[PDB]
Amino acid sequence: AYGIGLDITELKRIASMAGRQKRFAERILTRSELDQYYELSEARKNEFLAGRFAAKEAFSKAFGTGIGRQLSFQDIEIRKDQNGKPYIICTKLSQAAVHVSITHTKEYAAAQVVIERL
Amino acid sequence: AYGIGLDITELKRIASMAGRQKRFAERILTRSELDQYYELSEARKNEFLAGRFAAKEAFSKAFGTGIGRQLSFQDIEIRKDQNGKPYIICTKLSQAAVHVSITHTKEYAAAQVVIERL
Amino acid sequence: YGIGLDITELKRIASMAGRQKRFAERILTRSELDQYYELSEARKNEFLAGRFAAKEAFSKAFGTGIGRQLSFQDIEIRKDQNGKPYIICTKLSQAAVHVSITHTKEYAAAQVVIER
Amino acid sequence: SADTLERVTKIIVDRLGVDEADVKLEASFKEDLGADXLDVVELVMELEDEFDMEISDEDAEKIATVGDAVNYIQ
Amino acid sequence: ADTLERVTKIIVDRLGVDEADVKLEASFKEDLGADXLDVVELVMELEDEFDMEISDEDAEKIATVGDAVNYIQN
Amino acid sequence: ADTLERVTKIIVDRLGVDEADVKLEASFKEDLGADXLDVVELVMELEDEFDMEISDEDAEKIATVGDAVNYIQ
Ligand code: NA
Repeated sequence: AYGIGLDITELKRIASMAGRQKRFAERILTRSELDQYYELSEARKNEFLAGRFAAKEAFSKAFGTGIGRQLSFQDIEIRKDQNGKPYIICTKLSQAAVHVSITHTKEYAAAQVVIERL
Repeated sequence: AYGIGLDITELKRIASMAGRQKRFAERILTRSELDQYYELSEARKNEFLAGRFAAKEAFSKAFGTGIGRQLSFQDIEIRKDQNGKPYIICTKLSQAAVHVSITHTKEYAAAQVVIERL
Repeated sequence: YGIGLDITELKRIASMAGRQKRFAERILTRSELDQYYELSEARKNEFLAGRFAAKEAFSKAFGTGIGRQLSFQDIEIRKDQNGKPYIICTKLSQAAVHVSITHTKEYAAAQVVIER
Repeated sequence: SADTLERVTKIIVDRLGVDEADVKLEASFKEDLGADXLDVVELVMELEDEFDMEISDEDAEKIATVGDAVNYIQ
Repeated sequence: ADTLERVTKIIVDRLGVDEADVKLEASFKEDLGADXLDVVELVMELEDEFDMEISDEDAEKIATVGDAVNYIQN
Repeated sequence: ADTLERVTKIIVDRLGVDEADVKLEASFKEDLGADXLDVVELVMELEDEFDMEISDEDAEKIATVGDAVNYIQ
C-alpha cells in the first residue's frame, strides 16, 4: 500500500543479544546482508543490525501490512549504491517506488521509508 | 507533497508535565482520543499522550503554520483503522491526503506527517 | 527525487569549545552566520545543530552526501513568517524541496523530501 | 494591575530558564526566554490556573510577549 | 498445561510483566506492552525452549499467550 | 612519521579510541567508527594542527589514516 514509515530503534537493545544476535541476525537479514554483517567488527555488527531492523520496520509500516504473511523480513533487502545511498529491493512490492533514509546516533538507529505511485 | 513535518518528544518531559498539570491531556487530545487515553495503564498513558502530541506537532508543521491561531490541537484527531494503524482527520483539511507514522523508544516518542495531493 | 533524515546529538555540537566558531563557518552560509552571531549561547547551539541536521538530510535526499557533488555552502535554510523552514539550493532546480526541523533537549532532527 | 505582573513574572521564572531580571514586558517567550512549545503550553496552564481563566490555542498565540500576557490578563 | 508454565516464564523473563498477568487471552502487544522488537525476541525464545521454528507468517498468526500455547502443543 | 604521531593524538581525543587501534590502514568509518559529524571535527583539528585547508571534497577522499598522512605531506 502507499504510505510512509518511521522507526527509531535503540542500539542497546540490539547489542544486548550476545548469544542471541546470530539467530536474530539470520531472522532479520537476507543472504547478502548477512555476508556483510559477518565481515564487521562487533560494534559495527550492532549498528548494522539496528539500521536494517529500523529500515525494515519502517518499510513494513509504509507497506501497511507489518511483518507476517504478506511480508517477511527476508523479502526486504537494503542495498547501497556507488555513493553509499541506501535503497530497498522488495519481492512483494508491485508497480511503486520506494524511498529510504537511514541515520545513526550513539544510542539509536532511525529509518524512514516512503512507498509512492510510480 | 504539499508539506512535511517531523517531531520528537521526550517521554519523561511529558510524564512530568502531566503529573504537574492534570489538564495537560485535555488540552492536547480530542474527547475521543481522551477517552482512549483513560482506558490505559499508567505506563501506556504517557506514551499514548506523547505520541499524539508528536503527531499533532508534526502535522501542524506539515500544515505550514504550527499550532495556534490557524490550527488547534482540538482540530486534529488521530484514529486507529481496521488493523490498528494511526491516521489523521483534520477539521481544517479538505482536498489533501494526510499520512502519518508514529514510533516509540524507551525515552522518546516520534512522528512524521506528509500532507499531499489526491 | 529522494528523502533524507538526520538526527544529531546536541551535546556534540555545543561541545565545540573554541572549535565551534570555525565549525559554524564551515556549515553556514553568509546569511546564516549573520543570524548565528546575533544569537544567545543555548539558541546558538540549537540553531547550528538544526542547520547541520537539515543540510545532512538534504544531502542524503539529493543522493550524494556532503563532498565533491554537494557542499554545505550550497544549501541555505530560511524561515517564513509562520516559522516554516525552506531550503534554497541552486544546485539544479527542476524540483521542489520540503524540510522540517525539530528539537528536543538532547537532539536536533530534520527531514527532507526532494521531488521531481 | 501591577500586581498581575508580579504574579506573571513569578510564574515565568518558576517555569522557564529565565532569571527574574529578564521578564521585561517586551521579552518574547520563545525568543528571549528560551521557551519551546511544551514550555509555553505549560506556561499557559499556569496562567489559566493562577487567574481562573480559559485561554484557547488561539489566545495562546496572541500572547507572544510578557506584556501580551499582562494585557490579556485584563 | 506444562507448556503454559514454561511459556509464562519466558514472557515474564522477557517483557517483565508483573506475573499472574499472563492470561490465555492476554495479547502480547496490547495487554503486555510488547513492541515489535520484543515480540521477535519472544518468538526466538520460544524457538529455543521448544526446539521449533516460527516463520514470520506464523509469528503473525499468534497474537495471545493462548495462541502461543496452542501453536506449541500441536 | 611524527606526522602520524600527531595525527593519532588528534584521533585518540576526538574519537576517544585507545591507541594500537589507530593503525595506518585503519578506516575512519569502519575501524574507528567516526560519523559525518566526527569526520568534520576530525578534519578541522587537522586543519588546526598542520595549518592547512581541507575542502568538503578533500575530506571525502581521506578514507583511512595513511591517506590523511599522505595528504598532510
Ligand atoms: Na546522524
